[PDB]
Amino acid sequence: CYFPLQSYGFQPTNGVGYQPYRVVVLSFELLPATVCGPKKSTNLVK
Amino acid sequence: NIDGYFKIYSKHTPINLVRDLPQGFSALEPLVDLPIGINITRFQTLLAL
Repeated sequence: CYFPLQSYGFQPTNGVGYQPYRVVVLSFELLPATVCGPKKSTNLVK
Repeated sequence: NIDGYFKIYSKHTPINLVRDLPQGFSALEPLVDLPIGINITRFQTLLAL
């Protein structure tokens, strides 16, 4: 019976392979599109 | 509840009668078209005793 989870134990002298790496996964879901891109919109003249 | 939206149109006004809903005109603007897109057949109300 062994613990399920281990610790990386990161140190400042980490190697490029072992160095810590933040991750962010962005999945887009659509089925009213609510989040859109930088609505670039223009300047109104008349 | 349409197009995958829930559709709530509304208004706020008074009345001065005893036991009825009135006559007299008005209109209901929208409240929200909600991004739920579910199937519904019936419901119930909620009210605080």
